[PDB]
Amino acid sequence: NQQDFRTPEFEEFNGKPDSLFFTDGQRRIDFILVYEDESKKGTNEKQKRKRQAYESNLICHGLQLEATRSVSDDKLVFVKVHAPWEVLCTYAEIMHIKLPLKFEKSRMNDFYSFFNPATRSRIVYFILSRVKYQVNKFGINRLVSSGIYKAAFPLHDCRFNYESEDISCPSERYLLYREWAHPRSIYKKQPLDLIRKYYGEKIGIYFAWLGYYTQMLLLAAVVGVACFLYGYLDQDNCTWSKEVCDPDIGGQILMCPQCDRLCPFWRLNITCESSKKLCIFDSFGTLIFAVFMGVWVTLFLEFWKRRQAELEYEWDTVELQQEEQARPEYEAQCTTCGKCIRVTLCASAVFFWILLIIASVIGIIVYRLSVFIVFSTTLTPQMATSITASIISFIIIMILNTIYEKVAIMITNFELPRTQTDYENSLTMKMFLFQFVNYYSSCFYIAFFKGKFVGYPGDPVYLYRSEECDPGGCLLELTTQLTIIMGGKAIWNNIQEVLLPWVMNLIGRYKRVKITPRWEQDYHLQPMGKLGLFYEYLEMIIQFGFVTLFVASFPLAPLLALVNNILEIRVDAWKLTTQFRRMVPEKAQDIGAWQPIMQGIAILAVVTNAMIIAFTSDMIPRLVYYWSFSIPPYGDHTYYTMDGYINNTLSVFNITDFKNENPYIGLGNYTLCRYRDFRNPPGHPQEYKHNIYYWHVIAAKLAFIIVMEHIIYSVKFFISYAIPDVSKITKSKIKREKYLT
Amino acid sequence: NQQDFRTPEFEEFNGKPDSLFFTDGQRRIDFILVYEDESKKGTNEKQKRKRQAYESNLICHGLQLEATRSVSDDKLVFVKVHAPWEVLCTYAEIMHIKLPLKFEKSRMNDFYSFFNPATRSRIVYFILSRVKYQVNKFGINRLVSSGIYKAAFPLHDCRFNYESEDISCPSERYLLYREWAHPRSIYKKQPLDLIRKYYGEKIGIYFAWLGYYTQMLLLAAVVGVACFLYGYLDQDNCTWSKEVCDPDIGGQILMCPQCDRLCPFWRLNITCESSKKLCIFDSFGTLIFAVFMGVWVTLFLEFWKRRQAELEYEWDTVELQQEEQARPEYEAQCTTCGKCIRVTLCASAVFFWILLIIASVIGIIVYRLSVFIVFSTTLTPQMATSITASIISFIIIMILNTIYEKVAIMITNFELPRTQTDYENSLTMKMFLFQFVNYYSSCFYIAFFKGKFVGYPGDPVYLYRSEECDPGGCLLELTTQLTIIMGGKAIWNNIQEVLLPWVMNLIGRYKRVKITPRWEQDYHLQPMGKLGLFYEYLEMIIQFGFVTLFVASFPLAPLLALVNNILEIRVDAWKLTTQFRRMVPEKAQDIGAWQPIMQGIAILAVVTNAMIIAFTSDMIPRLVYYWSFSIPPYGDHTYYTMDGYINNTLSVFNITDFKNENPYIGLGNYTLCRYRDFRNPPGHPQEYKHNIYYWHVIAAKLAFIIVMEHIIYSVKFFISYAIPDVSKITKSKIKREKYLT
Ligand SMILES: CCCCCCCCCC(=O)OC[C@@H](COP(=O)(O)OCC[N+](C)(C)C)OC(=O)CCCCCCCCC
Ligand SMILES: CCCCCCCCCC(=O)OC[C@@H](COP(=O)(O)OCC[N+](C)(C)C)OC(=O)CCCCCCCCC
Ligand SMILES: [Ca+2]
Ligand SMILES: [Ca+2]
Ligand SMILES: [Ca+2]
Ligand SMILES: [Ca+2]
Ligand SMILES: [Ca+2]
Ligand SMILES: [Ca+2]
Repeated sequence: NQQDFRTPEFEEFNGKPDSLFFTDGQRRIDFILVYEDESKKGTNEKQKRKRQAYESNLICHGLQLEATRSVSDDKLVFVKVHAPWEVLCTYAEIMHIKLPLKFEKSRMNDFYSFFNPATRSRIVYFILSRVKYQVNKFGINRLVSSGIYKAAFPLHDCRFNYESEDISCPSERYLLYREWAHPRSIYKKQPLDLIRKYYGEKIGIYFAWLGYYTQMLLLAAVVGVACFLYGYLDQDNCTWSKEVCDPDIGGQILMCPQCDRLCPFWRLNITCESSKKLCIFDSFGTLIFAVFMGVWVTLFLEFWKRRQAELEYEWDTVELQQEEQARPEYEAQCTTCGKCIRVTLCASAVFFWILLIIASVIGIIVYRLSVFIVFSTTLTPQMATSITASIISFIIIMILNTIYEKVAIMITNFELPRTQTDYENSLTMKMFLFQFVNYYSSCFYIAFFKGKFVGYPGDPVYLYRSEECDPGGCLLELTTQLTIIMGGKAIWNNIQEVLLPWVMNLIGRYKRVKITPRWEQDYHLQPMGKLGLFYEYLEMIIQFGFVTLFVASFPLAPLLALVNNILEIRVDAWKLTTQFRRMVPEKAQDIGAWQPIMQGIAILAVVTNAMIIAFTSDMIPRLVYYWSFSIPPYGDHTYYTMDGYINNTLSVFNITDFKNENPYIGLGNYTLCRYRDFRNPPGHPQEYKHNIYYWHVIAAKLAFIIVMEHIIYSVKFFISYAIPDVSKITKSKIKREKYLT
Repeated sequence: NQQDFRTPEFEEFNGKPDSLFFTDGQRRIDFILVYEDESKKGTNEKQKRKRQAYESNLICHGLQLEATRSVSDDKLVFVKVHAPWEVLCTYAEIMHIKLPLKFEKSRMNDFYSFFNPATRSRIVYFILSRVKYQVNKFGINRLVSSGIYKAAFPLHDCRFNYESEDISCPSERYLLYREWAHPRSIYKKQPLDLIRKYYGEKIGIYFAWLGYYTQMLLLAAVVGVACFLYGYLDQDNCTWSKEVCDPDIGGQILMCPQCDRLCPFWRLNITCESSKKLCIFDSFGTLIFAVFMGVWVTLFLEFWKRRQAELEYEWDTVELQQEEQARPEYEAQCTTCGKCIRVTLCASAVFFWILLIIASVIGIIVYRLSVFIVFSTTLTPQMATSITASIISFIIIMILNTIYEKVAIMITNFELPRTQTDYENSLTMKMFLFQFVNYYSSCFYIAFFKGKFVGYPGDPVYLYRSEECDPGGCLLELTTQLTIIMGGKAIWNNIQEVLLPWVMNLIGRYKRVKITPRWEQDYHLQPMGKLGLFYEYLEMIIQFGFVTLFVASFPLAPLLALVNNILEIRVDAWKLTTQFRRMVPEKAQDIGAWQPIMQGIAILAVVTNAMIIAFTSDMIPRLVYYWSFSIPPYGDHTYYTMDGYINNTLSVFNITDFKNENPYIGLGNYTLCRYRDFRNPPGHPQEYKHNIYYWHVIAAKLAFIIVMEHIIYSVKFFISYAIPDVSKITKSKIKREKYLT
């Protein structure tokens, strides 16, 4: 309970380059602790006065220790930590570690190299986190947080590129870099048993979920490519876009300008080329695919629950939850009624920053309104404006993402969560709320609030002059924004994931921190951090959002995400194998709070896809025209047909601007221009009021939302009721375990 | 393992009228078995050849037995079953019965009259169901099913009216009849600990759920009486019903007749009186109350989850689930692939009977259409028709209810569920599906499909001549139908619950099956059955439906259900205390499949209330008139006002019937009559087509459904997220148990 004997068989050794064992070769290295002492203001001795109080207690609890001085830094001392078999047995009786039995699997010790190095490192981390050093001081994480211990980590097995010098050691890192974690192995399956055996259940459940997500994205992408190619093969039979591109019809439709000054009266032919690709993006193929994706997200979640029950059997992820260690920052600071008011102030700060990113979207709006004029002066101006605004908004999103990463850490540190699980849950909800709003607010704007409230040419909506949409619809602008944000997020995040740990290791080598042992090799690496795969999970969840919430705009979002996921498995595996220091293995039975987040996104996606097809697509006005306004009482044709749709949908405007400016008489010499709204013609008794066709179309839009939402929610309820959550073979395996034991 | 010694210390005793102990007075009666043998075709001896094979094994497993002949029937033999302390201890070590500890509560035996008579009867029923008699024959339920044993039951404590003759015995039935189960005690609280102590966890959880449901119905009824009285106090300020009742305005509106022959052109004044009470039933009070009830059902379900976690602590309902005994009818009959096709045939028969009750509703439609003419010949005819049709449809519902009780038993017996829990789950889903459709199909018809598809006077919808609705709306017809069905179901079911076990006991006394002991007194009672409180639960769930799905029609459904529940607690408790034989206590941690059923009804109720307010109420056309058609572009008034609504909503019809009959020229000499639809006037370019006001109103109806559904579902999601499922004091009690143990 005191500091008398430390660091036994302390000697400097450098003879073996690749040895996971001690200098004697009897016992292996379960952990490495790293400190320095030899080089003010009374801080040094005081840490020496505390650090030894830890280490001696480690041998009073049974652990074997042995240090060597570092060969590069004379201050750095590497302490190898090993657990004897008796200490392993008692601290594996405390935590019910499930071992093979004669492979039947049961509690604290079973009948049968017995303990893998992964579960050995888990045992020694439990021991390292429990032992008291001292007021009451709890564990090792407080020492590493307080600058006492520089680094504590388990060792990797070998070099990832070269086979280990030991003949008895299985080169787990090398064989996991050859058959995984390498772009040479992009086609091969994932050795999920091997990656959990090397890494742990958190890493194994992330890569199992990522491989399953990629497999289901392959199905969604095949059906989406089928629907997109159905639109591409019916591209030549679209009546409305051919009528747009015809100069005898679509050329004559002279449109009103959108902004007040320095915007010309434009003919509809400049829409024409975009209109062609627009016929692929709101056809019946994207509607059928939106209904299919409403079914597919439920198949995804139900078969993930089945795969997760399969892994809860196969991997023994359901372990008894020991009482969790409190975080050191909580117990250092140590009423509850005031902590509640601190939490409310924290929530108000979070909603302040959410409203800041809303103001950033308002700034993007004002940018588009200012830059459309100068793009019309200096590939139509609105399409060029939309592509460059997508580029600029993606850059602003990536800039504000890092700033919220930092301030989300600060915001979650200001409130004090006692446990790491409560910390991660609060950070998960807060960080996802910002990433949701930050990544999808521009897309939700272009979908639901862009062009909807503009009014007619006389009396437009002034905030100044909210953005008017294209005659085809803002679906093409949404598709371009989605493609830019999704593909650029994939490319930029993969480039950052490749470079940033690699660049940090490179600058460490250049700061010079020839033959060298395993602990120095692993110490010159990047640590993952207390978060872990948080961000990894976050990224994919964002991608899931982009796949599901916005799938009615373009059906190639599963294909884009599938290409990204096929790259992402390898880039995550490569960085975790080579560039990162080895994490202690943990145990996780699910992906965490991300699964409630995904079920919430699945519920929201039905509403969002119905509102996309109704409001930002132009499928419902086309459908209503064909079925109701080409018949005799409202139209001239005898049978249902789609010709004359563009001439009979756009509304005429005589140049009568209200005197509450009158810009059109300066911008042109024309007297009548057509705009995209369904208001009455001039000279009506109710001129420029909403007409019978508008109210018919908006009733069909709302009836479509109602019918599609209720039908899809009922089909999702029936599919979730029909598919059992646990698989039949997994029930049989659990029943066979209960039968034998 | 064989039949050698049976029925020890067998003697006829009649000296003690009220003795729960044996003739010696040492040991108590845990069970009573009842058989008869002494009075063909070889059946008698064969049952004698089997019955003894049971009883001897009972003493080979340790139970003590003692029979007396009955004093009334010389054939009847009553066998008293007692468990010794050692047998109680071993079979309470098999099933982890939780006893007080020094009241801390833990497993198989604890430190401390020790076993209550309830848990003693539960132990002896476990023993009675496990012991083999014999091919393999399992337990006692097979003997009672096969006519071997006439009756097996635990004894009640005393007479319910009179205190027990024993001085040591607590008169549990009498004290539970004095402070509960008696209309004298209608105001008092429920002794929930005492009723679980006497009866078991299934009965205690039903009465805890019923008392909690009554308490929450008190809150819902107070707010509903507030909203109804707000409508009753604003009854004199309704502009539209006053305009209906005014003979200068509402008298002049001469309406078209509904059916083809023998129905007169009627003025709107005959609606007038109904219109007054109609102003209480679609006001803003019922709208505010519908939003409040969408919140209240979620508060109900969340606080039931909190009360249920409170009872899972306080009552020890979470016991280890022993492997359930298979049902005797399954194991008697004993491939699985053919059993699947039997299940599909069973499902097809169920949907055949559901479509039969749909045809019964179609017959009710044809009845109304036939009887409105003769009610117009022989209190307007449509209101008299609606009240008598509610009476006749309620009688037909009560007639078809019993028929489906019988055929649902037959349908669930045709498929073969192996376990009683799977049997009850399948019967719960099938029986609720029929009770749902049977009780609410007439109400859903009057709400959503009555008067909606009728067409204009020219070209009406012929099936013949689907029913036309009233100018105020079919909400008053729905309110009358709901009040009749709900109040009559309450009154009739309470009268049946009072009489039917009481009448069966009375006819048993009259068939004569003076001083008599406890086992004969309890044998001359009605057994509850293998179902138990199934039907009780069913009834209340139906009531819940009537409270929540249809709450927008009338706000006094919580008050009607609250009066019914205050009566229902006492009538259920009274019949279970006095008229029914004592059930063995069981263990239930929740109400069962009824809680998924209630969550489904809660989800459906939001949709149903939104569609009631939009479609079968007339609030949205009134609101659209006030906000949009009394302004200058569509109306004459300068400010928003509701006068002229009745004259400007109903549509004119010149008598131009299509020649595809022309009944109106025979039924009257009038040339123009007004009907309830929003079609264009005659002489229009689009005459009798739907107009701008119709499409405006239907767009507001669908936008109201969308806004109300999404707002209420979001508020319900936020309330379910904010309210934690387990209570804070209950977390503290569970943590204190984990702290002490
Ligand atoms: C909760 C997750 C997603 C929420 C997104 C909300 C969507 C809001 C968009 C919206 O309602 O737009 C208002 C109009 C749209 O009619 P449009 O004809 O698109 O407006 C004119 C556009 N044009 C001049 C270019 C021809 O539509 C109406 O006037 C009918 C109002 C019904 C909207 C209710 C939806 C959600 C309420 C919670
Ligand atoms: C799932 C649980 C409950 C389901 C109940 C479904 C409700 C069906 C009722 C319905 O849609 O009615 C059709 C019309 C109603 O317009 P009204 O103006 O009431 O019809 C004329 C009536 N009048 C002659 C006396 C003036 O409305 C329309 O034409 C718009 C159609 C939108 C209906 C979609 C709702 C549910 C779809 C799954
Ligand atoms: Ca990435
Ligand atoms: Ca990643
Ligand atoms: Ca499921
Ligand atoms: Ca009743
Ligand atoms: Ca009842
Ligand atoms: Ca909750």
